[PDB]
Amino acid sequence: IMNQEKLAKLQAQVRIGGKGTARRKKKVVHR
Amino acid sequence: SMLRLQKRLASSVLRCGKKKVWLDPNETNEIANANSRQQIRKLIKDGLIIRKPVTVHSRARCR
Amino acid sequence: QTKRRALEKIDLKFIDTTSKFGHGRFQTMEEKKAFMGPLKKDRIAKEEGA
Amino acid sequence: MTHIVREVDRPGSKVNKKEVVEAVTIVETPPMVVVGIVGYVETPRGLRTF
Amino acid sequence: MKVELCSFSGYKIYPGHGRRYARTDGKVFQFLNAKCESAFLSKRNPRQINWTVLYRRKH
Amino acid sequence: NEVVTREYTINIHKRIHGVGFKKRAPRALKEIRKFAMKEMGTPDVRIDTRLNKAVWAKGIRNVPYRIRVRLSRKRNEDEDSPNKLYTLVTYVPVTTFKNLQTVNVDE
RNA sequence: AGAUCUUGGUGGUAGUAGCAAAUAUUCAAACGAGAACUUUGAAGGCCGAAGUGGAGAAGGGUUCCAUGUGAACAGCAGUUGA
RNA sequence: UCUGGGUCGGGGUUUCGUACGUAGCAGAGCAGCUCCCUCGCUGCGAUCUAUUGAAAGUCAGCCCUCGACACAAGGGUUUGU
Ligand SMILES: [Mg+2]
Ligand SMILES: [Mg+2]
Ligand SMILES: [Mg+2]
Ligand SMILES: [Mg+2]
Ligand SMILES: [Mg+2]
Ligand SMILES: [Mg+2]
Ligand SMILES: [Mg+2]
Ligand SMILES: [Mg+2]
Ligand SMILES: [Mg+2]
Ligand SMILES: [Mg+2]
Repeated sequence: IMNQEKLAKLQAQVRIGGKGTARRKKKVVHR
Repeated sequence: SMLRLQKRLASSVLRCGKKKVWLDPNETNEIANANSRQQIRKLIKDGLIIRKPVTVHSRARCR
Repeated sequence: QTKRRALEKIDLKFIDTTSKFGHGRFQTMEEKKAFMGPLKKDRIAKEEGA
Repeated sequence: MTHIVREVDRPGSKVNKKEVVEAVTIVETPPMVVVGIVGYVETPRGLRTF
Repeated sequence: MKVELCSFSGYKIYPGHGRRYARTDGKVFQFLNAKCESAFLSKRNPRQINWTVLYRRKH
Repeated sequence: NEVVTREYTINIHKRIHGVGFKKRAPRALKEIRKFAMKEMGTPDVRIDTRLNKAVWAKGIRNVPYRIRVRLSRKRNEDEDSPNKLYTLVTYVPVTTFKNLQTVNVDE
C-alpha cells in the first residue's frame, strides 16, 4: 500500500528524464 | 563497469537501435552480469532495460 | 603668447551636458522630466507614496 | 570631452561675431598638497639635487 | 544657445547635434540622429511611429 | 557555521560577455563553478543536472542572462578525502528577477 | 681529414616548427591507483534517406566474438582499442 | 579605519520601439441560433485600439548607491651596510 513516505520517494524513481520523456513503468527484482 | 555488449544485445533483442536502449544507471552491476540474450530478456522483463519512445515529429503544423 | 589666437578673451554661451553614453538629447534631468512627463514607474511609485 | 558654443571675436574672419561649436576636454583638478621642497645647484655636469 | 531646431521626431536639436539635409527642391530638413534620418529617408510617416511627437499628439 | 545553504542570483550575461558562440554555455558552467568556489570557499563544487539542463536550455549560445541558484555547503565526511566540505549548486526556477536579494534559506 | 667518400653512432637546430579541412560540447555517477578522452544516465547538437544509416562485389585474411593485460603501438591520454 | 572591496538588488543614463494576458458595438468578411431576438446573440478571423514611451537589455572596461548577503589582519619565496 502507499503512504506519504512511499509516495514522495516514488515520484523520484518513476522520473527517468526531463519533461517530455516516458515514465518508468516498473523495477522488479526476481531471483 | 563497461556496458557496450549489454547495449548491443538489448538493441538486438528489442529490435530497436542503440538510441532507444535505456539501461538503468543505478543497476549497473546487475546489468553488467548479463552476458547472454536470455539474461537481456530477463532484464527487459524485470524493468531494468527499457525501449525509449520514438522522438516526437508532429504533423499538426503541416496539417 | 602674442598671436591673436592667444590672448583672446573666451566667453562661453552654452556648455553641452547631453548624455555621452549614447545619443543623449536632454541637457538636464528636469528638462527630460518636463518633456516626457510622468512615466509608468513614476505612477507605480506615486501610488505607493499615497 | 564635451562641446561648447561661444561667440568669436576674431576681426576679418568669416566667424567674426559668429557662433561656433568647439570640442572641449574636462580635466578634473583637485588642489595639490605641498609636502616637500627640493633645491638644485647648477654644475658643469648639469643640475643636481642638492 | 543658438536657434533651436526640431527634427523628424519633433525633438529639440541642440547645437552640434544631428545633421541637416537640403533637398534639390529647396526644402531644408534637420534630423536629431541617424535613426530619425533613416526613417525620413525611407519615407516612413512620423504619425505612425510610436515614439515621435507627431504620433503622441495624434493619439 | 558550515552547513549553511543560501540562494543567489548570478548575472550570467555579465560573466559570458565577449565569449564566442560555441563557448558560451561551457563558460557559463565554468563561471557558475567559479562563483560557487568564491562564495562558499569550497574547491569541490557539484552542479545539479537540472542546473546544467537549465543553463543549456536555449542552446549553446543563447544562454539565459540571469539564473537563480541555491548554494548548499554540505559535509563531505563520507570517505578519506582532502576536502571535508563541498558545495551542491541547485537550480531555483523563478518567474522574474526583480528585487531578488541574496537570502539565507533554512533546512 | 677530406673523395656532395661507405657503414654505424651523435649533436646544434630544439623542448623549436608543429599536433588549425569537414559547427560542439556540458552535467552527474560507476569502475578504477589514476578520467577532458572508457561506460551509464540527462541535456545541447550534427549526418538529414544522392546519410556519418542498413547490406553486398573486388581486395584484406581472422581484423569477427568473449575474457584478461596495461610492456610497446593507437604522433595528448586512456580504465579503451582493428 | 572615521572599515574596505566584492556579489546581488535599486536608481540614473541609454538602445530598441509599445510586451504576455485581458477588454473592445474596432475589424475585410464568413459559419450557426431565432419562444429567443425586432435588430440581435455565439464562434472563426490577419490587423487595430486601451492597459503601454510599454516590455526587454544596459559593464562585462557606463554613472550613483549605503538596501541585502557573505567575505576580508590571510597564504608562499626571499632580501643586511
Ligand atoms: Mg558617447
Ligand atoms: Mg675519418
Ligand atoms: Mg609550439
Ligand atoms: Mg596548432
Ligand atoms: Mg537539431
Ligand atoms: Mg541537420
Ligand atoms: Mg552505405
Ligand atoms: Mg572487436
Ligand atoms: Mg599516445
Ligand atoms: Mg543595475
